[PDB]
Amino acid sequence: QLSPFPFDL
Amino acid sequence: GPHSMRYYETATSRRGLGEPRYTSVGYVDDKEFVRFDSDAENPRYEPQVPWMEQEGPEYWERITQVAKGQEQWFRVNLRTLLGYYNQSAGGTHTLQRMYGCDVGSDGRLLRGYEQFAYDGCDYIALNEDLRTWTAADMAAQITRRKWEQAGAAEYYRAYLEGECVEWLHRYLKN
Repeated sequence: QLSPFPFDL
Repeated sequence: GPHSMRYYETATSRRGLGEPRYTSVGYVDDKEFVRFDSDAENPRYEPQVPWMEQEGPEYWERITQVAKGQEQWFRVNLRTLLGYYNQSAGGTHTLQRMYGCDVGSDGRLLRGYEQFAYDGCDYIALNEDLRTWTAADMAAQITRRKWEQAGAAEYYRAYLEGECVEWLHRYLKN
C-alpha cells in the first residue's frame, strides 16, 4: 500500500 | 536476505495550459511492478508484471484513488514552491518525491526513505534516524520548521515501520 498523504510544504 | 521497495513520484508543470504531468512508479528490490501516468489514455494504477495481476479489482481502484490524491498534492505544492523561490509564473518545474523501505534478513526495517527534490535539487529528506530532516536550503527550512512542529517525522515513520514493511512482505510472497 502507498504511504499516507504527506503534509504540505 | 535483504529486500527493498521504492516509489518514485514526479510532477512537472507545463508552460501554457494544462495541469502538471504526474507519474508514479514503484519498484520491489529493483524491479518495476506498478505504474501510474496522468497523461495516459486511462489514468490509473496498473501491474507491470504477472505476479501483480493477482490483486483484487478493489485493490487497484482505491490505490488509483491515492494517485489522484497525490496528484492534487503535487499540484498545490508546486505552486507553493514557486512562491518560496520567487519564480516567474512562466516556466516549467519539477517536484519529485521518493519513499520506501529496505528490510533486513530478520524481517525488520533496515533503512527508511522520505525525500523530496525540486528542479533536480534536494529540498527536504528524512535522515536515516527517521527523526530529523535535512533541509537543503533556506526555502526548505520553512517546510522543515512547520513539519517539526506538526511531528511529520513520526507520521511518516509509522508508515515506513509498518505498512511499508508489511506490504513488501506480501508482494514478495506473491
